[PDB]
Amino acid sequence: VDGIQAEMRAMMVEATN
Amino acid sequence: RTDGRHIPA
Amino acid sequence: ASAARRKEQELERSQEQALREKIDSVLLPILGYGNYTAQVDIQMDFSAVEQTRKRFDPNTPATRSEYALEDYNGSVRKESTRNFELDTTISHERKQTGTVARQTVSVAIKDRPMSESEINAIRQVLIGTVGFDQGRGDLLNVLSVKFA
Amino acid sequence: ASAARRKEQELERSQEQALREKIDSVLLPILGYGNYTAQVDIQMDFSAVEQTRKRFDPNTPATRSEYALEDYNGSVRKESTRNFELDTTISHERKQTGTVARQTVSVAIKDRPMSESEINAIRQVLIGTVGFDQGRGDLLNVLSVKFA
Amino acid sequence: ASAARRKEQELERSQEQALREKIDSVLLPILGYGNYTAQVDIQMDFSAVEQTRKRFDPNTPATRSEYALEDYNGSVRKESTRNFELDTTISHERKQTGTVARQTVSVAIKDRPMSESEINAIRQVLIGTVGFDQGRGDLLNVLSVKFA
Amino acid sequence: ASAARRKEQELERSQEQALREKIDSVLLPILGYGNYTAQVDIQMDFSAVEQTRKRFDPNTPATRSEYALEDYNGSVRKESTRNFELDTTISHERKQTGTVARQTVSVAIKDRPMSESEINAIRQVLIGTVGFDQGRGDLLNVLSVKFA
Amino acid sequence: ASAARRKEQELERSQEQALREKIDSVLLPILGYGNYTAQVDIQMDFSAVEQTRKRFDPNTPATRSEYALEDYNGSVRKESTRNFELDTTISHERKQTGTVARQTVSVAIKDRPMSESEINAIRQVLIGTVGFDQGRGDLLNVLSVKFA
Amino acid sequence: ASAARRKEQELERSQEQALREKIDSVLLPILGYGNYTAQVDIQMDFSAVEQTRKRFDPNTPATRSEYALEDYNGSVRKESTRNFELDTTISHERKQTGTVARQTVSVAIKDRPMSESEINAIRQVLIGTVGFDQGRGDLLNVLSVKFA
Repeated sequence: VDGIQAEMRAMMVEATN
Repeated sequence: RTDGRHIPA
Repeated sequence: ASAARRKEQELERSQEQALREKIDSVLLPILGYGNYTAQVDIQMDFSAVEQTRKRFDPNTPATRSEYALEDYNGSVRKESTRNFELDTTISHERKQTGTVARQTVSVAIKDRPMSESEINAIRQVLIGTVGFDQGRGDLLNVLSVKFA
Repeated sequence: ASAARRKEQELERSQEQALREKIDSVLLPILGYGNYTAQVDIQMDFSAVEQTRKRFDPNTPATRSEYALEDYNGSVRKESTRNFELDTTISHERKQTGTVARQTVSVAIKDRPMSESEINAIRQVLIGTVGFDQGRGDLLNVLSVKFA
Repeated sequence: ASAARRKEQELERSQEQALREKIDSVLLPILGYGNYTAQVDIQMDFSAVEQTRKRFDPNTPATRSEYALEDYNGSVRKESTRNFELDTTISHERKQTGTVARQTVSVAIKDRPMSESEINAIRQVLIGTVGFDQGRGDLLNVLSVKFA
Repeated sequence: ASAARRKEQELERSQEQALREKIDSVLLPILGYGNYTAQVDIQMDFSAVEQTRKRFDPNTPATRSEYALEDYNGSVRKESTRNFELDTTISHERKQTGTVARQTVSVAIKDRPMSESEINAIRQVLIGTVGFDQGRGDLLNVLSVKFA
Repeated sequence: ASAARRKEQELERSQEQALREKIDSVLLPILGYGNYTAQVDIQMDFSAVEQTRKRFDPNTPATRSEYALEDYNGSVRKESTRNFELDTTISHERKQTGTVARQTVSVAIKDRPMSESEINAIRQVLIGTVGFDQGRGDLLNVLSVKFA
Repeated sequence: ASAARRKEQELERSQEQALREKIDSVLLPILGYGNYTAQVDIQMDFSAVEQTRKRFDPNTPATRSEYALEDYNGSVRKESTRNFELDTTISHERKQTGTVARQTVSVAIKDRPMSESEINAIRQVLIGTVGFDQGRGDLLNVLSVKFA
């Protein structure tokens, strides 16, 4: 849910970095 | 200077 | 939905038939043809459980920001403010619908009776032949009876 | 979805058949044809676990900004403000649906009985032939019985 | 998705077959034809782990801006403000789906028995023939049994 | 994606075959035809690591702007403000997917046995023939066994 | 991308073949045909490093603007404000993908053995024939073995 | 991009071939046909460095505007404000991609041996024949070996 979406956003931050 | 925190320069 | 219930009954009967086939495949060489009889009852739950767990770790917090005021004079004032970050696990599980909730197997062996040692050996073979699971509530009876 | 449950039963039966084939491929040379019988029960979980873990490292913080006021007079006032950065691991795991949760294997060897040493040797071969995993709850019975 | 599970079973069986082929290619010259039997169990995990790690270096900060007020009178006031820059590593890892989580190999050698030295030599050859990895939980049994 | 996993297995097998070919090309002249047997296990990781590192240099700052007030009276007030510029390295690395994580090679030499000196010489040739890397966890066994 | 990995394997094998060709071109006149055997292992990294460095020069600042107030009375107040300009180097580097990270070469010379002086001379020729780089972790073995 | 890597390998091999041709053109008259063997290894970097440097001259500032207040009474107040202009060099460099980072040359001369004086003379000719650059890490071996 919200926590999983936050995890996905963190992975997206990883990809952008 | 970070997230929910303090240190208001 | 009653058609779904009918097909659930069909699934249960199919499971029972498969277990009976395995029982035969094991006991027919060991005991012979017509020297035994066995029947299997399988009860299957068809609930739709769907669980979401959000667990933390109280004993390993990580301080994110911190304020600490400690003045003296006598007067001793100890103000403090603290923000924490905690380990967060979020697990979403969805159980399979039809699960064997209880399994009952009974085997009767034709007399001419059978000794206790061989009865227990047959029971040991069946445990593993059927997948006996006492913790699930399963039951396995092996008896020596007189066939007519 | 009941068709899916049927195909899950098919998967379990296929796994059992494959394990039986391997058991035969090992025991047929060693023991011979018709000198043994073996059956395999495989229970497979089909849940849909999906976990997200967010873990920190409390014991290695890195100070980002820092304020520290320390005046004396007597009076001793020690104000302090601190912001931290922490190691952050975010792991999203998605388990495979069908996993063997428990495996039961039983093998019965025809008498003429078998010595304990050879029984244990056969058990050792099977451990590795089947992939015995006691920590998973698996069970392996090897008995010497009298075939009729 | 059950078709995917079927193909995962196919992958596991293919891996087992390849390892068996290598075992044969090693042992057929050494031992001969029909003087040995070997079976291989390979358990493969098919999770979908995907991890993101953000690590800092607490012990080597670099001061970006700095304020320091230090007045005396007696009264001693020591105000200070400091901003830091830290080493920041951000690694995003995505594990491969199907990985061999445990490997079990058992080899049985026909008697006429085999000495301990040659058994250990065969075990040493297999270690490297199969890629034995004890830290992974793998298991390798080599026994000398009596073929019928 | 399971097709991708299949092709990964193909890559691993191809690597093993190439290493076996090199082993043959080295040992066939030295030992002869049929006087040796060798098998190679190659384990390859297929993760998708992608790292970004931002590193500073704490010990060589360069002052950009600076303010310094220092008045006396007794009273001694020393105010100071300082801004710094630091060496900044930003490296983005993307590792190759399939990398040999561990390599296992075993070679068995037919007896008529082999002396320790020649065994170690063959081991030295193989080290370099295969690219032995102990720090990677690779393993190389060379044994003298009795071929049947 | 697995096709890319396949072509990377092809590149590594091509490099090994070229080095073997050079080894032959050097040793065939010196030693002769069939009096030696040599194999080459080349490990190539295929990362995608891309670095940006911003470096300053702390020890040679140039004052751009400057304010300095210095009044006396006793009281001594020394205010000062200063702005600096610094040498700034900004280098963006992008490493080539496939680079030889480690190179292993082993050469075995047929006996009838070879003296230490000539072995070291052959090693010296190879160093330069192959481009031996010990600092890279490369390894070069030259042995005198008995060909069968 | 792997095609680009292939063409980089081609460039390196072409450079090596050209250097070998020059070595032959020098040594064939001096030594003769078949009295020598030589091989060349050329390692070429293919990075994409691109640097921007902004340098100042701290020791020769030029005052643009200036304010200076100096009053007395006793009290001595010395205010001052100053603006400077500095020599500013801004150089943008872009290195060529493929550059020879290290060069290794080895030459072996057939015996019937060669005196040290003539060996050093041949080495001197090669230094200049190849463009020996020790500061780059290049290496040049000249040996007198026994051709078979």
